[PDB]
Amino acid sequence: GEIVSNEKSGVCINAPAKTKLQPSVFHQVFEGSKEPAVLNSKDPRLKTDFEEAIFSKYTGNKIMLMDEYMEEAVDHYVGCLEPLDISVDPIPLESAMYGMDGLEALDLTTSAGFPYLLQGKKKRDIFNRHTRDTTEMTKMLEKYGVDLPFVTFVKDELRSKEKVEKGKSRLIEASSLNDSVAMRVAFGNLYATFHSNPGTATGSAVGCDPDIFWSKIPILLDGEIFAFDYTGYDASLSPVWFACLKKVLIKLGYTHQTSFIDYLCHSVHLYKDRKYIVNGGMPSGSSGTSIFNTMINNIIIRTLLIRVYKGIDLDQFKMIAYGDDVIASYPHKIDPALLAEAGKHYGLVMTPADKGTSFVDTNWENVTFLKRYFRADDQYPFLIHPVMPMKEIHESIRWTKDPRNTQDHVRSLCYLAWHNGEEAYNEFCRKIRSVPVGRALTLPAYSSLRRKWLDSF
Ligand SMILES: Nc1nc2c(ncn2[C@@H]2O[C@H](COP(=O)(O)OP(=O)(O)OP(=O)(O)O)[C@@H](O)[C@H]2O)c(=O)[nH]1
Repeated sequence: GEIVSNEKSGVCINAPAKTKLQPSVFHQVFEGSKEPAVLNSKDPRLKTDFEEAIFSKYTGNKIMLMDEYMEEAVDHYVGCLEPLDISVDPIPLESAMYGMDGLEALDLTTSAGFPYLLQGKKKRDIFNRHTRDTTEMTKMLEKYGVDLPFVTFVKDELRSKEKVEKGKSRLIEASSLNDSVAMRVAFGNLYATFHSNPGTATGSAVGCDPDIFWSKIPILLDGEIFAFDYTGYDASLSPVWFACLKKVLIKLGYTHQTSFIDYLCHSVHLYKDRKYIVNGGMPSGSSGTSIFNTMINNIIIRTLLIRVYKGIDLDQFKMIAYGDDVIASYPHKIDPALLAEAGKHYGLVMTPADKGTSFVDTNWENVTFLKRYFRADDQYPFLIHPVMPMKEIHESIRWTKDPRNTQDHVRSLCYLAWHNGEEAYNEFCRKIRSVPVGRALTLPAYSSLRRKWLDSF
């Protein structure tokens, strides 16, 4: 990803200077070091230029036409997807807006994007989940069209003290409501297929249920495990990776809808009173960002494997990925340090899994996926617990954007926490009930959460 242009947009995007994250009632109870991310360049916590930091993710492009490894990697991934029988047909407008089998309704809580945010117009002024009306969206598609700019927001989230000082805040590139809906029309059936088929054919975990799907993961990835980290994955994508993705879509039957992939690769963005064009890089908050980044990751690993290892047999290779996060398997040991050496040739920055200093071996006890660990059950060791560290749950419970939502928040964290055991769950359930706001909530018991968990298999 490279910013090839920066011009005067003609409009102004005014984002708020103050974060919505306020310390919660549990700010003192539990310990934590994360603070709200830097949103403006005048934040006293800064220790370097804000706009230099947030845009430095664009490290440049490796301009190249698809090499032979990419072509073979593309074919193999197409071969894995062939039995899924993906329909390139478009889904009706009502389903793209309000949902169908395997596709949740479009999220109404986020920005409608350009130009609606400049008109005091929100998604609920066009969308109406109760009536499921489409006439307003049809008129809006007719009036403002497609291939509209993205709106760059600083992501208002918790970050480490280190990333607060270095200004490493993340960005949301919010698609126009027109382009999200139109893209969901073009690729909706593919989204549904992926969401309903997490595994090693899709190589995807998007739309999965960790409670259910964690047990299938070690069965699918039944060989020598390896994993690694990406630094700035989305923005590091060169256009050639978008070309591979296009060739995958073409082999599945897509024709005119590959234009949406061009729309993500060569993208227009609005930030403040600026209008900048990025050559390459995946936008953060486009519809289908997760899946297309997941499909591109399938192409990347395969490409690197063929390039590094001489007589690799991709039909013995298996992987599951969610955006940049990937867990992979091969019968013989694969060293990610050698793969990273090849990924730098393509502009990819691959580093040891989970911020480690060294490249050490990956096993079913240290490996994580979607921040969660793998721990088998004691009574049913064939059932694998997805274990979110209590650390992440403490960092999260300590802040809130809406103290009215404390109940939903805490119980959401209870669905994640009880996988750490009876000891951790009740310690965390006891510390919550240690303040007046706590015991007023409804906290499920360890035995009850377990009851529904095992009833699902
Ligand atoms: N910018 C952005 N990235 C997102 C978002 N959601 C998921 N991501 C992914 O998360 C990655 C950003 O992770 P960071 O917190 O910046 O960490 P990092 O890029 O791996 O950098 P290091 O942690 O130092 O290695 C991006 O590469 C995206 O692929 C989002 O809303 N905005």
